[PDB]
Amino acid sequence: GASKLRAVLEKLKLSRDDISTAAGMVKGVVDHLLLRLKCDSAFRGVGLLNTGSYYEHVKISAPNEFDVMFKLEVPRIQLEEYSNTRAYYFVKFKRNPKENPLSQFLEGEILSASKMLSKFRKIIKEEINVIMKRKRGGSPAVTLLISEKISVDITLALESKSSWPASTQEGLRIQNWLSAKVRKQLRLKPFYLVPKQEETWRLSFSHIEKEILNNHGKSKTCCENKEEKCCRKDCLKLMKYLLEQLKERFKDKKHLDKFSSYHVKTAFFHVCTQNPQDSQWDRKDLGLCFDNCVTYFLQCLRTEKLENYFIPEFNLFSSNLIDKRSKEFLTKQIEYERNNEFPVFD
Ligand SMILES: Cc1ccc(-c2cc(C(=O)O)c3cn(Cc4ccccc4)nc3c2)c(Cl)c1
Ligand SMILES: [Zn+2]
Repeated sequence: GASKLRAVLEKLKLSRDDISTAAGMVKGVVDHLLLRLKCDSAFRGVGLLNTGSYYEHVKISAPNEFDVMFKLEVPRIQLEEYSNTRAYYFVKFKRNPKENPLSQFLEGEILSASKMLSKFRKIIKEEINVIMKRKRGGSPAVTLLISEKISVDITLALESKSSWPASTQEGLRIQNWLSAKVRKQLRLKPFYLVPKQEETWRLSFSHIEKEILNNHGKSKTCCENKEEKCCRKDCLKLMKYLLEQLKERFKDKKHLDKFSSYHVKTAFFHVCTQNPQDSQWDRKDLGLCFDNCVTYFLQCLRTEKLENYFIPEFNLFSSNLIDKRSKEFLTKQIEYERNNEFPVFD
């Protein structure tokens, strides 16, 4: 019922909580890079962005993939919304102390992402002497390979400590779950701008995940004792692992390339909004809770609808982001695993 799932989670526990020297290796590369970066005229205000710190992941199946975020404090920033995309913006400056650190990447009044990534990647490429990966880039920006296994996706982010853009006004619908006072508190935190043709930056709220995952119940005491243990975290882990295993089962094909743990996180958090009560997430009901996550995500692929959790009008499952053929393929593959007691969980 929930027995196979529990054992999958027991297997996953014996690799994470099991002495992973991987994170400590990643930390050493990042510390060395930040020191070099802070000596540059444009990157003197650089710093590690805590998304769980150095050990921020994507791959829950294999510790062979880490995702790190660097932040740059960009003050008195003016944002121009590109083509009413709601998520993509141009970065312009108020121009008070004109000769500012990032004035070297300006193309008129607009701040260039490719030219900022150019210097960033160049400084990292020479600081390596750990192997770099030219491959594609863009987003995730720099991709390093520690030894022969560990892969680290470094993303540079513009930090704005001002009110969140108007596109987010109806996003973060946590009022009936985490409360209206928590939503207000989270919305006082900064927002980030990441690169990815035009020199546009998308809004990133990745730092908010940790805030919510570590304090995820309607009850303030959720998972702090015996009678209040919920399966929300276990459902997220199983949803991530499902996509990761499906992405392995078809790694010789192009169909599941556009899908990430991000699509899985977003849909999981929309299930959280839909099911705000801790009783809708009981440990005993792990099987049905996971099914709700699986069902919601299938209804997402089928309708080509998965709204950005912070930007309701930005659709992560639009035809311009992922095609019908890739959505209809993953729909069949999940429906298969669901109708066979999940074979990837063997
Ligand atoms: C309640 C809640 C909070 C945050 C997110 C979220 C939001 C974003 C974003 O960009 O907006 C995310 C982007 N990554 C991938 C990533 C993360 C760190 C470093 C590199 C790459 N993971 C995210 C999670 C979601 Cl979906 C829900
Ligand atoms: Zn809980």
